[PDB]
Amino acid sequence: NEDMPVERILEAELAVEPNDPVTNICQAADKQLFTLVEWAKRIPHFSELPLDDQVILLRAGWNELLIASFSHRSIAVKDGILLATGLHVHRNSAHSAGVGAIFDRVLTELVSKMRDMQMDKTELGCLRAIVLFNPDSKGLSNPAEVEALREKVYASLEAYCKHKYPEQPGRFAKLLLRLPALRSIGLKCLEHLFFFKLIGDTPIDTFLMEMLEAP
Amino acid sequence: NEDMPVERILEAELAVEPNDPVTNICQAADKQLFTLVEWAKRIPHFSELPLDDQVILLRAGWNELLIASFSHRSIAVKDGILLATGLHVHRNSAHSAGVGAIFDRVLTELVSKMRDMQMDKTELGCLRAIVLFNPDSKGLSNPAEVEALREKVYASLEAYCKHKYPEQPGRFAKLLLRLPALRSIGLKCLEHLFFFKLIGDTPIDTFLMEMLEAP
Amino acid sequence: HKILHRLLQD
Amino acid sequence: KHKILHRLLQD
Ligand SMILES: C=C1C(=O)O[C@H]2C[C@@H](C)[C@@H]3C=CC(=O)[C@@]3(C)[C@@H](OC(C)=O)[C@H]12
Ligand SMILES: C=C1C(=O)O[C@H]2C[C@@H](C)[C@@H]3C=CC(=O)[C@@]3(C)[C@@H](OC(C)=O)[C@H]12
Repeated sequence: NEDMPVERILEAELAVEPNDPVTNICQAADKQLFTLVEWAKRIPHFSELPLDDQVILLRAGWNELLIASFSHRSIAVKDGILLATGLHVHRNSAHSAGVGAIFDRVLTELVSKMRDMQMDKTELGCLRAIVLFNPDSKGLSNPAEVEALREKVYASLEAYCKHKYPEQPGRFAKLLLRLPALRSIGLKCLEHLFFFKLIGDTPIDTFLMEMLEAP
Repeated sequence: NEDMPVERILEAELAVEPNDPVTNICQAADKQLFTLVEWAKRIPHFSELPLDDQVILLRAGWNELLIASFSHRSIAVKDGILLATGLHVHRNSAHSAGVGAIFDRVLTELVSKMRDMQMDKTELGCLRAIVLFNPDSKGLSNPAEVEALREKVYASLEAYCKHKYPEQPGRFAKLLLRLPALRSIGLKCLEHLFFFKLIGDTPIDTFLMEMLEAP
Repeated sequence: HKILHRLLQD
Repeated sequence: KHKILHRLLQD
């Protein structure tokens, strides 16, 4: 650990930790986003990037990030998820409100897959980091820096995977490989939200409506 | 690298290797779905599978497998792609045709990056081989049997990567951190084709047409 | 998925 | 031009 320390990323993880289901899952999101920025502050070298470059990175990854947070928090629950809000959303509850298709996708695609490999908070805070340092993000003034910094977050995560889990050679690869699925789910998660607003049926509070409001 | 080898993973790559442009691409795109099948017959153990599975895997991964195959092709072309049909397609031709946004994205996000690291044909087959073996695919009979095969492939690559470019430690993860893009591009890429079908003025062939069919 | 199948059979 | 988030990135 010279430039990117595994622990510190993990510190930030520990540091940020906690009728119409749909309405609830939203109350929870605007609430989660507030806490997400701070989490981001807490990651090595994030704050060393101009605010504008920071805002594009946070706007760029709000879905993928909060998603994998709640997925991991859910490795405990049987069929369902636990909200930051402290409610539970069961599979039946979600299905009854028309959002089951996505719901099972999170649960099949992420939660069981995470849960199966017993992924630690370090490995979580580490992946979330590679999301945040997406150099492919649009409007990014120095793409070279973000890019390498991901080269840091990952040389660091690989090294750790070998140390803690040497018995399983393929741990590194398997973890990176839920990132495409993460991508996929987030985008599909976004659509739904535009539709809720487009309808205006679902109250959406200010911070959220903000991340839905265009650049 | 005996159960699943790079050596063959290269053969299966050598063997298949090749007026409103949104048409020229779509034709090229039909022509390709044919040769795609010949490739998948040579990426080992795909066939051994239940044929019911070979169908799900391919319907769900044609977008990304194809995009990735052309982008690789277009390392030479400066600011445009190299389609299998022989024509070269410039970014402006693309822009003038209303698809400036995603074409630029394939170039920036995928080709440039391919060129920057000089990604080889084996590295590509392997990334394709991984893509082909998606356990997340719904309706897969033994999703674990798939889960397995991606796991052997992605090992045989690291053995390569570590070997052939020993001065290049981050290569393996670098190679795999282009997939979430591949996915991302493929979804929006798909989003159009449905549009071109919906509005009805772009010719779409039988095979391409089969894939844009509700499961 | 008639075509896909046909190609995979032979 | 997204106020609250910029406000939250001062502190
Ligand atoms: C993943 C989500 C996230 O970050 O924000 C919320 C966005 C709402 C609109 C979205 C739309 C349908 C859905 O089910 C949910 C309600 C959530 O998905 C889950 C997990 O429930 C989704
Ligand atoms: C890669 C493609 C492929 O295999 O099929 C075609 C499918 C359409 C929908 C997609 C969208 C706009 C496009 O121009 C193209 C035709 C290609 O993408 C680009 C930009 O090269 C795309």
